Amino acid sequence: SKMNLSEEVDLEDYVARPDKISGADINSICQESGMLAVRENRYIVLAKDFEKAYKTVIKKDEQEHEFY
Amino acid sequence: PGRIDRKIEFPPPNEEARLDILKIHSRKMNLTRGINLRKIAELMPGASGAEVKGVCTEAGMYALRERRVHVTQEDFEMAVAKVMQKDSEKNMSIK
Amino acid sequence: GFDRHITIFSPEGRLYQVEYAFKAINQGGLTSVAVRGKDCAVIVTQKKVPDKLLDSSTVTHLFKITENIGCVMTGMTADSRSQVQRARYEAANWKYKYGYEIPVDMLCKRIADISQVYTQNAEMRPLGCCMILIGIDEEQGPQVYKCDPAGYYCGFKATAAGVKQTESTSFLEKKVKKKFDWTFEQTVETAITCLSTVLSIDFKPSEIEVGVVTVENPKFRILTEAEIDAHLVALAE
Amino acid sequence: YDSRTTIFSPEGRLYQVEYAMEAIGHAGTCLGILANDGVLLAAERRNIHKLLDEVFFSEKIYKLNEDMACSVAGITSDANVLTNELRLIAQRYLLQYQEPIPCEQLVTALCDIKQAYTQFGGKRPFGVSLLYIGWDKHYGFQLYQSDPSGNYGGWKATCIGNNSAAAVSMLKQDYKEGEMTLKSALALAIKVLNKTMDVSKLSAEKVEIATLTRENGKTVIRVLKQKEVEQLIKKHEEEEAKAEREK
Amino acid sequence: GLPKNPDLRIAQLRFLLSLPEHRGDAAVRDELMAAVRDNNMAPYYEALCKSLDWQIDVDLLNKMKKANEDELKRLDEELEDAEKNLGESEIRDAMMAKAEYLCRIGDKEGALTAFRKTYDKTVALGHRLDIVFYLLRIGLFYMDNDLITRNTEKAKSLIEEGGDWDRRNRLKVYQGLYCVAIRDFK
Amino acid sequence: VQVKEQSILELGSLLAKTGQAAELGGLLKYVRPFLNSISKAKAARLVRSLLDLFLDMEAATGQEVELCLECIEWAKSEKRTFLRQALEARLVSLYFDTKRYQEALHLGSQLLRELKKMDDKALLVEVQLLESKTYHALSNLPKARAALTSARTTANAIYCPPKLQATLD
Amino acid sequence: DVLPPEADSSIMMLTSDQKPDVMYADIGGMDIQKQEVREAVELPLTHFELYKQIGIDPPRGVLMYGPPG
Amino acid sequence: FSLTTFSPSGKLVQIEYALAAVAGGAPSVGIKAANGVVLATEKKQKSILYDERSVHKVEPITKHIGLVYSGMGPDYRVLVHRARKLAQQYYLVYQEPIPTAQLVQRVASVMQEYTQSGGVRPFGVSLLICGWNEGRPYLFQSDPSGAYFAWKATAMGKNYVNGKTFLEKRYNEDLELEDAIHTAILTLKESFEGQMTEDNIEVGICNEAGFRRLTPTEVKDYLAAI
Ligand SMILES: Nc1ncnc2c1ncn2[C@@H]1O[C@H](COP(=O)(O)OP(=O)(O)O)[C@@H](O)[C@H]1O
Repeated sequence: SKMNLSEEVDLEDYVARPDKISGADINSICQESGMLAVRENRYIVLAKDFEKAYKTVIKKDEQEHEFY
Repeated sequence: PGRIDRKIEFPPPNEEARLDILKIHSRKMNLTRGINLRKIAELMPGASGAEVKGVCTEAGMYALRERRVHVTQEDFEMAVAKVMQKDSEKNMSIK
Repeated sequence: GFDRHITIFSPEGRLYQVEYAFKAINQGGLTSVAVRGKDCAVIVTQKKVPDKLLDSSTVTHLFKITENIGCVMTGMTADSRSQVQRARYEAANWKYKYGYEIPVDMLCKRIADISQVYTQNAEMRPLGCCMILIGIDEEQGPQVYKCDPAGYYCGFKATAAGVKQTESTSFLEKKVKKKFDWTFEQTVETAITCLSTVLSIDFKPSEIEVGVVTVENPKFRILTEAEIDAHLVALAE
Repeated sequence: YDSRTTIFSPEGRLYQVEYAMEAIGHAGTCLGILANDGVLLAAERRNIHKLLDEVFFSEKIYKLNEDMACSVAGITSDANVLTNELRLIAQRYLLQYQEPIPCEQLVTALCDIKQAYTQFGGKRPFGVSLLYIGWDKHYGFQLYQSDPSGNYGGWKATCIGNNSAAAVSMLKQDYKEGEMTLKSALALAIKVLNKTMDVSKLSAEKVEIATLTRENGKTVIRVLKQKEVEQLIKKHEEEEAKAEREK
Repeated sequence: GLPKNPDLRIAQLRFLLSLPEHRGDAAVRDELMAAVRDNNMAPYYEALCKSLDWQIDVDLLNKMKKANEDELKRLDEELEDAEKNLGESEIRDAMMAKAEYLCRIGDKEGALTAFRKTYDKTVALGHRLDIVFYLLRIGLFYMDNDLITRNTEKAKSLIEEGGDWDRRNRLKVYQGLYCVAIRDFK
Repeated sequence: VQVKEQSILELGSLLAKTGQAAELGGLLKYVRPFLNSISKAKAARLVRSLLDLFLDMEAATGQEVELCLECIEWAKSEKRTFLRQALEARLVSLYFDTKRYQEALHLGSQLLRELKKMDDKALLVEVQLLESKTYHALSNLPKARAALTSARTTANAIYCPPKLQATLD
Repeated sequence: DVLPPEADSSIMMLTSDQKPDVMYADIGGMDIQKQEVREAVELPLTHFELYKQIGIDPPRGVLMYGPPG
Repeated sequence: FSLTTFSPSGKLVQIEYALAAVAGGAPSVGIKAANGVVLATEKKQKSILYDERSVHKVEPITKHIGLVYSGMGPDYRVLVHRARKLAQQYYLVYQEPIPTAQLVQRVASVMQEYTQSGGVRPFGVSLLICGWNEGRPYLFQSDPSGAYFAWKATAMGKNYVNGKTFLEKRYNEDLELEDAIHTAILTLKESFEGQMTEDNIEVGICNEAGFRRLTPTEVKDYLAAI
């Protein structure tokens, strides 16, 4: 929201999928991912930009189903 | 040698000791006319003089948000709640 | 220490041995996809065959546990075969003790209980193989379940396991969120395109082995080369 | 491979058993006082969270036999199994001899099982010490205290809880044998419990007490309910007020 | 600090009845409604100028004043004779009760005497602040600009220097001196 | 046995559709035995729905406040604290709708004092938002900003209140 | 002579005041606690007078032993 | 060694780690009302791929004994299977007592094979039990090492502390009717991150008529008007 709706982000981008990662991703990484909407091929940001932002600089940690 | 002279130990303060520490720490501060500091200290289970200091400063901070010179018994009991937040967390109670 | 060496609870309040055993499934270099459909349930895994001196006839990772339940294994092949043998024994023993055939959910529950006994105690170790078993169940339609080296047995509609399981699960989540039921053409094509998008080799109809259980046709059909080739031709059309 | 510690010390000490016995002092608080025509136990209710319902009707005091009752002060996991084994031993004796089991024999059996647990195998010592009050044909009212070391002792006024030293000092100061009766024993027990529990004016809910009395050829083990306990508290409070004011 | 505020109201009502003769019908009504209450006989030497010399409540009202003042005087005599409480003791608040009786009931002269007495007696921070506040309030009551200036001078000079977060409780009436005077500009 | 309350809901729906006021008021004053015979939450929400439907269309400004105050007093007599708190929040909203100056403010303050000791969240967010709204109506910008910031701090709890999130934004 | 300025002697940042970079409530971290931090700003937010009279001793140091989170 | 073990001087370190593990993240609140008991829990499945009618968090051990749990679901399965076998054995031995609440205390006590024989690694699940075949309800909690606690209202999730605080502040109380399930859902709401729905929230109720796991229809009905 700081960058007004990620500089006019599209509707079909919601963070519900790329936030419920349980992969740390400190607020600094969150700000970096927000600024990784710098893909200026278009004037709007899509869910692909967020997916690439989460894909870069990340460590694979998963498997909560055993604990639950 | 260097320790065989004495081995004096510190008993944790009793309810009346916690009284006396409440009186020592609250003589400097201002509060309401009426307060049952004896029951206030007894309400705290065990604890120590550091916890009495924590209760006194918690009462001061609680009275700060209301901005009055007379710390009320309700604010004191809110300060007694500083003895809480430790408890035993989960009811282990295994003994 | 030995918190991370034996099956004991960590001081932080975790179980590291099973956490490692799950990554053991990713080890081995394989992926599998399971898609439940409107009426059928189809599963497909790649068939990584290094050199042709092997017998592609017997390199498979999918098996018939009983006449209506088919499993696909992911992870170390020795533990995979051990758990397949255990599942077949459980299915036969259930059919002997109780007249009706063992429901797939009950079979997955028993396998998960065995795995939970394995993660219990300290003499043995958990088996590094995650099993996805499917089968048609009356009054339930197709049914898909996953038992893991921990003992948590669940999984439905679209579920994947292997190295690149997360990407496949994401694509299948997109597909299932797209509200349209898959017939006995769309379910297979969806699974095939999911695994192909995960690992783009365009899937020459020899490197995957698909198992199918429909409702009008029961039994675990291990679809032949001709059937997978026909489905691939229809999809890439 | 990991191996347990059921071994000695370079000096020759069983420091695992010693640590367990000291840990028994930590957590829990029970005391038994023996008097003529009645023996009683007093227990400190540790957790008094308002969200409980108190339906087990007893947590520390356990009825173990027709003619006896115990009170644990160790880890509840071992306490439950130890109470079950104690009841089983008592009832096995009752089956074998068709006669209530003498208290000393029961305590010796239990301490034998605890000595076995600390003696052989890679098994933890039973981290629990419990009192016993009971009546028999040979010795009448008896009180026994057994520690996790398995070395029981035949007491007449003792405490086993956290401030067990303070409680036993208070008992020694204000204990009088022979003259002691059931009512004066109740007064002494409530007084020592008030001493060992820092909060004065103890609520009847935080204290659980059970008295064993000898009716006409029959042993009655009555746990004193809330109203009777708080009436005892009121009588004690009257005594305290009179004694303090008369100076 | 609530006392002397309803006194301020009656002082303003006396102003409205006295200075503007246009308000000579409703002003009489409000003056009477707030003077038959509040025990206005000692604070009626000022009220006699506008209305009659004394309203028709003389017997009952004077009996109430004398009885109340005598009871407080008896209480003060007991504290100052039977008990030797000195300095930091309850005699300080006993004389505050004396001053409150002499102010809210009696005339300003006895209240001022009791105030100046305990001001010279005890110089504690809280006691000194309270009495300075009372002196300011009674001064702005009876329109003694000399007393208002005196208490304002001492408060702003030394009294408010010792003790904080109470100047915020006092400037609203400490600047009333400028408010009542011409200096309403800066 | 619950078909009667279904009929009450059905009657209230038709009264709202037609626009009736006196009949709906009489029904609300009549259903009180049935309210004190069922689940507290279900009866409370039925009362809230009926009251909101009554206050929707027919603008009897001299009767709406009095009727709802009577309902609050009735709820207090029935010791339904969460019901009476909900109607207090509703009258804070109605007060803001009718441009009430400060009686809305102290009612909101009373609600906040009663509710912060509890741990309700939806009511707190609505109360704080209404307090921000009336500060803005009275042009109390800094206190509105402080109340709105507290509204955000409280509103973090509810994850998908699709109406409420739009109200905050 | 004595040089008045002290900050730029070794740089090490300077007066970051009088400049809104990230105001306050605009932070995404909400609180974490932020109540001990508002407690820490009580001394800058005047209240040194209220530190006395009431008798409290306001904190002087605040150490935050957290990761870049 | 091969039992509940690892007890140093004055501590049960392995048990304490098991309790750190049962902190979990499934709140699984329980409320003992006058008419009966409500055990409500949160089923927050990862993604929509998983199913909610496939696996359950609430299990009816017998006719009117219901069970909810905490972290380590695989352990909870074995524990509930053992509990079912134990209750069935008791009912077979003492034939036809319709044993639920005169058995709820007994089944809670026989939850000693639960932990007092830990099995090298102790169980990592704490479970709440409800029964109402005595004319009165019963809510008990068994933890990875302790025993019956006989709660009136509690939670065993990631935010169980503030959940229990909510329960006491909202006055679990004693006159509350059977429909304190609204308060249980509210307590879950505090420890819930999302728009909870019928499949997202699983709740079972045990009243004097028996025990029943509420279907998504009634769960959604209760979740409506909240
Ligand atoms: N609203 C926000 N909430 C939390 N963190 C933010 C916000 N906006 C920016 N940040 C990030 O916080 C980071 C601060 O990191 P840094 O100062 O390096 O950590 P540390 O203080 O531990 O060294 C910045 O890099 C910035 O990207």
